[PDB]
Parts: sequence; structure tokens; C-alpha cells
Amino acid sequence: DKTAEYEKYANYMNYLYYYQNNELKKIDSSYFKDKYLGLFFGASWCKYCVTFIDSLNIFKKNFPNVEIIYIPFDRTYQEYQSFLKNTNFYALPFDNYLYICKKYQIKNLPSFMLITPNNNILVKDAAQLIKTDEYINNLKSLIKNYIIHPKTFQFNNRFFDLFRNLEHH
Repeated sequence: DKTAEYEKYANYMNYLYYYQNNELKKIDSSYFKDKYLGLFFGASWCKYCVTFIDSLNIFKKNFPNVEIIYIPFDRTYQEYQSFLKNTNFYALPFDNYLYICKKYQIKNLPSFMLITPNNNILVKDAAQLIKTDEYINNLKSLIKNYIIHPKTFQFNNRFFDLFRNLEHH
């Protein structure tokens, strides 16, 4: 059934998850419309993914309006939960996300990519970018100067376009 399948598509990723003191919360994905995003590919079992959290906390101090979204590759839901509870990041629901890795050719973990409001890639390897202090003013300038041409997303669903459009082929 096309209808059943396409209703799921139009509803794809309509919630992102986060923790507030041992309490798993959710937020409508509509909140992230027109927002710069930072996609953090990582996992609890990844040693330098855990240390990278310190870089992301500094990043968030200097770029509060860039919304950090955790893309998880945890082994177990229990690891996922404890990682969300320690970082307080937004996260995709616990699932297999190898397909996002393939679309963006993610080499290894951790990875961090900065996404414009219209789903363009602002900085592909932002994990290396956020290492030394010059990045702050340079990225303030990059974001300030960036011209956002309007884009209409399939099903008007920005995460479906970002994670599932066929353009990588």
C-alpha cells in the first residue's frame, strides 16, 4: 500500500528525543524548521565520541542557536538512554542509522556536520573544525554571511529530505 507507506514518510521523524533528569522527553520536529543544525554521529562505546562531548559543550556555549542532534550508533537501548541522560542533547530515536552514514559518506565516529536551515551542508567535517579557537569568529562570520535560498522539502518534511532524499545517487 502506497498510502500506508507514504503516510509514514510524511510523518517520518516527527519527534526528536532528549532527557531531563532520568525523564525521557520528546519535542515536535517542527521546532527545528529554519534552524541551523549540528549532526553528531557517535556512540557510548566510542572513546573519542565521549571526549568529543566536551568540544560540543564549548560549541553550544558559542553557538546556542545551532541545534545539536545526536545520531546514535549505541549497541543497546540502555547505552543510548545513558548517553542521552549524560549529554542532554536532542537525539534521533534509537534505531539503525547506517543509511545516514552512507548518504553523507561518514568515514568513522565521531563525526559532526553543520547543516543550513535549507538542508545544505555548511561544514562537512565540523568535528575537526571545532578544535582550535579561531573557528568561533570564523564560523560566526560564515553563518552571518550565508544566503538561504528557499527550498521546499518532500512532504514538507525537512528530516525526510535531509536523511532520505535520493540525491546522493
